[PDB]
Amino acid sequence: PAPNEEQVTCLKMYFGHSSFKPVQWKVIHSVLEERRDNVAVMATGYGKSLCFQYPPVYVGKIGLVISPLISLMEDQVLQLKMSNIPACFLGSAQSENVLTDIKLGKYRIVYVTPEYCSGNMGLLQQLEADIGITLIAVDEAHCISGHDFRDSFRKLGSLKTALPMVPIVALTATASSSIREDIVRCLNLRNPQITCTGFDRPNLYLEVRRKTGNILQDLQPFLVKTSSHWEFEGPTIIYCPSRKMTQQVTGELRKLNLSCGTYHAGMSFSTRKDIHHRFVRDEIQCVIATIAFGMGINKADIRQVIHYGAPKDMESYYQEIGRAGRDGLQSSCHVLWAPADINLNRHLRNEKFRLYKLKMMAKMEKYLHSSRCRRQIILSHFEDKQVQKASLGIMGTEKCCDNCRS
Ligand SMILES: Nc1ncnc2c1ncn2[C@@H]1O[C@H](COP(=O)(O)OP(=O)(O)OP(O)(O)=S)[C@@H](O)[C@H]1O
Ligand SMILES: Fc1ccc(Cn2cnc3ccccc32)cc1
Ligand SMILES: [Mg+2]
Ligand SMILES: [Zn+2]
Repeated sequence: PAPNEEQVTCLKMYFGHSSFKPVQWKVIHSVLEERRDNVAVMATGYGKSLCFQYPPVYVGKIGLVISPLISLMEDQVLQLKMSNIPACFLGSAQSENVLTDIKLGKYRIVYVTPEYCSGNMGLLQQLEADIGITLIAVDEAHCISGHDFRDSFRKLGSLKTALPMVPIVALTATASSSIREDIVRCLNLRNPQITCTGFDRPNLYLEVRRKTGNILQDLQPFLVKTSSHWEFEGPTIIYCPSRKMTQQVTGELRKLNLSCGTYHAGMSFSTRKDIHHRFVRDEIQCVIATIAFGMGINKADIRQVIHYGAPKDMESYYQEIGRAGRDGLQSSCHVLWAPADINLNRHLRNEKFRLYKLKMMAKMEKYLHSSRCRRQIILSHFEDKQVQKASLGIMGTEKCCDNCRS
């Protein structure tokens, strides 16, 4: 099947896009016409959000979005309103006036937490009967299972029973052929369409280097002197394994009067939002951050990602380097590591998760020591069968990785 004129005019008018990506249309058609439950594993930057934002905008109904990343949900609600798409966050602290506007059908996309959703199942059935619920989205779906687990998700299996004619579309960036199964069981999904995309980001050069023991010695090669001032080549994210390491790296970089901000769960949500927004507005050139639950760094032109210390697992590496080069322009992702890092990772839920993570960590140590193409290694772990001409054209060249360089 193919999109009709009204479909393409809606996508361009409200989202600014000329065409639907292949798996984006496989999910949208399935929800819009077949009303079927969906599981979609798409690459970092592909555009999973359109799969849940577009269908309610086209039919003029309501979409229920469940997402853990509070800060970027606030960015998306503000983003939707700016694109003339009425959207809001529905919670217990929301006004009576905004809640009556939802009951009237004046809001296309409504964002809720798992707790609110379970505690207000009667409102959901009232919205379904009176207005109609196009779909119920579970963003970062790999959490109900896996390299990350959240038990708040478990109380969402009661949604299918209450709303059997409403499709649940669970979207994620990291989920293997076994991960998508336990999501179907915990959500009680009925014969869902299981879709996968290619996993390459060909505009991301890859390099692995050994740590010298001195922070400024390790990071100085990434810095350029512009007038008489030291700075990065462009917007940069430095990922650190601990909140303490984030503080030490920021401390050393501030001796060079570098424009940067730190980002960790030790800071309040308010201080975090400020740093993220200063990074997006290009007021800060570098963010030194830790990968911890509920956090995210969304920017379209990140030119460098530095992992200061060995990454946790292959899912962590993929999910973290995918923040670079969303504009399609040349970017770099460097790992600075030491064997002491991997031993620390060995110590820091279910036994299946532990075995899966330990397998990806042994793969991680192999990846770091390896003399083969970094790009060839990464795509084999996810058994990627959509490794296209664009990827093959970059492999074996200077722009691919450090091991492809002469
Ligand atoms: N059909 C499309 N045509 C062109 N650009 C698109 C299309 N769909 C999505 N995009 C763009 O792709 C980018 C995707 O950004 P995000 O929505 O953050 O991606 P994502 O896959 O949800 O990744 P994260 O890492 O989870 S935030 C945005 O610039 C979108 O506007
Ligand atoms: F380096 C790696 C690259 C991919 C995976 C497997 N994987 C993880 N998340 C995925 C999302 C979509 C498709 C596959 C995926 C493992 C290691
Ligand atoms: Mg997403
Ligand atoms: Zn290579």
